[PDB]
Amino acid sequence: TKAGSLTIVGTGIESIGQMTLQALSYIEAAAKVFYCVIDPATEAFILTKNKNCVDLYQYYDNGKSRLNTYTQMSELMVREVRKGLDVVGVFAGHPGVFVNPSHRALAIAKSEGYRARMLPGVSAEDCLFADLCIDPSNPGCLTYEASDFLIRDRPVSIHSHLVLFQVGCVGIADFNFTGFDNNKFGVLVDRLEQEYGAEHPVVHYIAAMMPHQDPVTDKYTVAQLREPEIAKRVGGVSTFYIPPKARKASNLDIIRRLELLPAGQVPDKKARIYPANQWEPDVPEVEPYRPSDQAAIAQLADHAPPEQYQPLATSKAMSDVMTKLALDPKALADYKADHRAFAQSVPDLTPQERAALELGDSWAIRCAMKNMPSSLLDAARESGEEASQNGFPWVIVVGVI
Amino acid sequence: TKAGSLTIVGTGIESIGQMTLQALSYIEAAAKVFYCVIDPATEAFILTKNKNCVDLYQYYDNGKSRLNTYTQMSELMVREVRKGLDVVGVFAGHPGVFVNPSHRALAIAKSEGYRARMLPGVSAEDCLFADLCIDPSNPGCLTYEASDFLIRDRPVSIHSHLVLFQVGCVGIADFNFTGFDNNKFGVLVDRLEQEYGAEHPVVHYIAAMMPHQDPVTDKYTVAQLREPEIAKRVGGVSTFYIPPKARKASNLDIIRRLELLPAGQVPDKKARIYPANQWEPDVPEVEPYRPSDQAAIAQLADHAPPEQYQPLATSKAMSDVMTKLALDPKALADYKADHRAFAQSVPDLTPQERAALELGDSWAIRCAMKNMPSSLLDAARESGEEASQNGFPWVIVVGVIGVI
Ligand SMILES: C[S@@+](CC[C@H](N)C(=O)[O-])C[C@H]1O[C@@H](n2cnc3c(N)ncnc32)[C@H](O)[C@@H]1O
Ligand SMILES: C[S@@+](CC[C@H](N)C(=O)[O-])C[C@H]1O[C@@H](n2cnc3c(N)ncnc32)[C@H](O)[C@@H]1O
Repeated sequence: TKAGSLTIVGTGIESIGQMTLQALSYIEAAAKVFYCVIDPATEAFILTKNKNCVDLYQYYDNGKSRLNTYTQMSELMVREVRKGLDVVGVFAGHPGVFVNPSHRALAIAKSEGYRARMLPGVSAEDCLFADLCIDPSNPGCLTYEASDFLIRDRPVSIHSHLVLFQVGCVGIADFNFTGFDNNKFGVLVDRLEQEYGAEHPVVHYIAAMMPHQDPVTDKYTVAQLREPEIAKRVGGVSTFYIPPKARKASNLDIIRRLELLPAGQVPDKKARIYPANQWEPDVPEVEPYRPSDQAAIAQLADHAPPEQYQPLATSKAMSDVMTKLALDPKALADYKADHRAFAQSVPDLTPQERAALELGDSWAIRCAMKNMPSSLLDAARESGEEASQNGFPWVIVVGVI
Repeated sequence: TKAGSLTIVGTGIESIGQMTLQALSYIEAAAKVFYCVIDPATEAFILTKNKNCVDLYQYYDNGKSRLNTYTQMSELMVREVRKGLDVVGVFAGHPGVFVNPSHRALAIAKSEGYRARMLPGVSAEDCLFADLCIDPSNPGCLTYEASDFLIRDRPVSIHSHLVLFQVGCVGIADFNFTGFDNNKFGVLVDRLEQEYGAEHPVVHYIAAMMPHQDPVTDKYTVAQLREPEIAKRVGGVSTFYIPPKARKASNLDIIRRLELLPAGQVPDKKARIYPANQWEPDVPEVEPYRPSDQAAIAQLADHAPPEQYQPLATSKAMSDVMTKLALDPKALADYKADHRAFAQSVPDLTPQERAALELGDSWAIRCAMKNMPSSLLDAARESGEEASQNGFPWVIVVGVIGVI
């Protein structure tokens, strides 16, 4: 309903490959691209994909306040939005994770009535989970900016994951082309010593930024971070992962109210699902092949799909259109403008496929692309009111479930 | 050296478009693909990219324990790894975020001496930050699985973001094709009432799973979650976001030790950097264009890049090879095996480009791809240290920083 749009997208952390297909598609479709990325291969890639790019990094300077820079970056984007253009902003990682100017620009554009969207990307924390072989679900995850962690005295949980961004320049972090002096690093180490003890592990993590490099996953004690040669390794792309120090016990009241007792008691609080977190101090070895695991594996020989399983049964024409809607922003905009008129223009759809697309309905799309068996709908009819998507994947964190 | 590998990748949350370029490239290059995705368009897309796919979802069944299913899913992948094949596992979102079988399979493969890697993807939490317009950095973020949150009595912080996954089946969540019965949801609501009060907002979040659908971003009070017509909207793809109830003050000792002085007038604890979190209750309106913002904008007219700014200055041949290494897993494997032989096979590189690639050094690559000015290297050489990457982007969360 008004000309002009702002879409902010991420590149991910590792050069080129961690960009999403949709982020690429918006970069190619844009009238104007504004980017801020440290990696030159990623910068070069972006410039091959759009003819009208501006490097936002040129608005930093020595002794020029970051906030003034962020104001300038956002204003450069919003000015093009105001002139009626489809503008794309590009930042490293996930563009809304530990980033100032993306949020500012989107809020401004939205407040003046323009279309404004952030697209998610792969963050440094996403990379951390992948490279350290941890899951934030087990046993929960606290994530802070290191200076904020200190200044606001943010609480830690010794029973959960802790991730600290921006450990490489605690306190004042004035822009400087020839680098930070992390002269207040000891204030962070002090806090870590108070919370965890001098012998507790801290993992220095740096995701590889090129496809070929290995990640830095260096474990140190809190005490070792005081050594000058170790402290010097922590720079502007360093993140700290602090593993839990202990395992939290279960709450008897909740166990009862959730009916997890079979007139009997749960797994011991250290009776872990394989694999254990390898960074956790004094982590005991967990057996991957218990008798129950071996029995489950034995059943694979006799396995067939359950009668309620819904095999995919689609067509080239339908997969092509669903792919086009995900990868062509213009096609998506058109479809959202008028489901019918779009659905009518698509070649080679069956009547069901056309109808489902026209209708705007997840269930219709599912039926069009999956063979739904009688035993599923008979069970969905005999119990309840109407059928929908069910049978969800689900992480088990507590041993009982 | 040992034959066989396992790479586990994500699809992201929204159909197709949230898969990474590298996830796609590994799916295409794999000898065998094992996938577990709910979205049929994503399943169809995967099947068009590799000829040898297996749907892991078929190993679920009614009243069959999920742990047994996960054991089976892992074992199917690891069997093909032990046979010396390049195997790819595909799960929704980020394949290591709230997922059991990926971690099991990788840990087994790795313990038996096979190459094993997880590639990150876009999670439902990444989607949540983007759709709710929040930054986990401001003012920190706590993330839990809902049943674990309750059973282990995990702490909340009323001053930070809280994100809860799997709110649609609190407690026993046995597999059922016709869906969960969320009859213990009240146990979660009681906990939220105790921690936050009955009138505090909870945001029911469901990311759009078709490119065209819109996100669900519905704000309710904790009390409203007890209404049957509201509680029934919560399902298997629901996540809750609970915004902070208050702003935390600064610590005077830390202010001093970090030298964020003088006078005793740091920014007030509610003096926010624009924009404010719109979900936070009684959030005061923040001014986007303060006098200093207007002055910064006035300087745009006379702006030129500083002396130390490094323009990109590369070639078609160099951007091509760097792109190939990011997008072609075979090409990358060759390059890592022998930098020199790979770099000498590459057509049309200049001597420096060739040389930088032979070395495998971030800094050599940067010099080959950017024009480094004298002002920058004269500053590095005056220090007595070789130049490296500096001038990092940095989020400002504490308002005192940025005022200095
Ligand atoms: C201003 S933030 C930007 C984060 C980015 N938007 C993201 O999605 O992660 C900079 C901080 O992110 C983290 N970071 C950036 N690159 C990284 C890397 N290669 N490895 C580990 N952490 C990184 C560090 O904590 C760094 O100080
Ligand atoms: C087994 S987990 C898997 C998460 C996935 N690996 C990821 O990266 O987010 C399932 C939970 O993820 C969250 N989730 C999955 N799809 C979602 C969506 N479309 N919107 C919001 N949350 C979602 C919900 O909390 C759901 O209960």
